[PDB]
Amino acid sequence: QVQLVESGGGVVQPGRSLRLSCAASGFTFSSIAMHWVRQAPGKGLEWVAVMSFDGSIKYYGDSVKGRFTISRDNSKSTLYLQMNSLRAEDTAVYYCARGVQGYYDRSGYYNLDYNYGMDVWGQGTTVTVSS
Amino acid sequence: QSVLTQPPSVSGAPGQRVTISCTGSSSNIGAGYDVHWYQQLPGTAPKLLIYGNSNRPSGVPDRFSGSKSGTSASLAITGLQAEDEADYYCQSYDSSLSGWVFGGGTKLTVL
Amino acid sequence: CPFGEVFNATRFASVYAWNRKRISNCVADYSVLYNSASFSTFKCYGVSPTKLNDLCFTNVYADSFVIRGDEVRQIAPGQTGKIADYNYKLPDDFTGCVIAWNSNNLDSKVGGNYNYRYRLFRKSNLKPFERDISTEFPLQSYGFQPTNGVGYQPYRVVVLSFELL
Ligand SMILES: *[C@@H]1O[C@H](CO)[C@@H](O)[C@H](O)[C@H]1NC(C)=O
Repeated sequence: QVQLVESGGGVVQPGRSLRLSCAASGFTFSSIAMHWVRQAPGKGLEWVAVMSFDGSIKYYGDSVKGRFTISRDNSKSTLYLQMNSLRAEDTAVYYCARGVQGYYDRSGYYNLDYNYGMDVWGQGTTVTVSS
Repeated sequence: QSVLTQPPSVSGAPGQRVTISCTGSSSNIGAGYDVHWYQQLPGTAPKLLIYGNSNRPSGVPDRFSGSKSGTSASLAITGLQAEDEADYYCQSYDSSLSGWVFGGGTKLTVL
Repeated sequence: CPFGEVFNATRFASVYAWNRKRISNCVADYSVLYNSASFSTFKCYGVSPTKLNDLCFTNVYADSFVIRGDEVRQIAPGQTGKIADYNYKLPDDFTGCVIAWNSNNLDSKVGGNYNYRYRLFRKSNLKPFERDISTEFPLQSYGFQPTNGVGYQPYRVVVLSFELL
């Protein structure tokens, strides 16, 4: 029954904004981290944004460092990627990917798991930006 | 463009053993993080194929195996069928940029 | 008191029939096991060490076995494979501490002894914490030559598990 539902993509004037969503049902959403990854059409995949188990630890990729912001909603079990000031390269198709349930720690310091991939992938949304 | 440099297009005759090489840096693979492997059919979203450099989830056959020694990893298809024409991406985690890096993606098709 | 033995035992049973050991009404040290550099993975999932001294845990479990090297990435929660699917599967809301250390000079003979076993063929994949010692040929050995890869070398991994009254 596990599946990710995505919605929020379409055509966007470059400079006014858009906010992506990613639903999740069939597992526990408030235990597993979540990743955002994208693909310009034809080229290779790329990593965009992560949010931790609760929302305390965030990391970002080099090309979305600053114009992209991730935030998840555990009340209705939904992940959101907020993007503003789109560019000519960011025309891409966007996947939210289930991370790992690892919230491992030795000597107290809770930290994300950096050895596991991205297990189950949704069909994702596409965005199209052009002046 | 990417961080991991894998060959852009490899292919072979059916019934053979094709290895999709994927070499990396001294900051991500040589650090110790594990190269995973993905399978992207044309027009679909990629699914996990091999994690932890050698494991395999339930659903993939025992044909796709892996390896990692030093700063190099490689998938290995054995006895490929016609239903494997997808794209294959090697994913690791970088410690310098603190981010998960991908590969260029290798176009595999039957012959 | 309780688990000075299970981390320094001389013979770990295989993953196809692991040996859970419960401990009750003893003192809980929980400090000789951490701050030791000989452990490779020290993933703890529910509760954290250095705050693990609330002795309300009754019947603390300790499952111990031996898996090959890069299959200790199957003893996380979730993580389907052929070790968390047919041999030994952790629950999804797991609050424990999976500990794995290397075995250079202990399990790998120069001949590469075939004493260890892991199950390959099984219908109806396991529920959490399910042993199946049955043999009707589903098992297969490893082979542990000391010039194997670092990923093909046995990791004597032991899992702690807690519960309450
Ligand atoms: C178990 O082995 C470790 C390995 O260094 C050692 O430090 C510890 O004292 C041993 N436990 C005993 C002897 O009870």
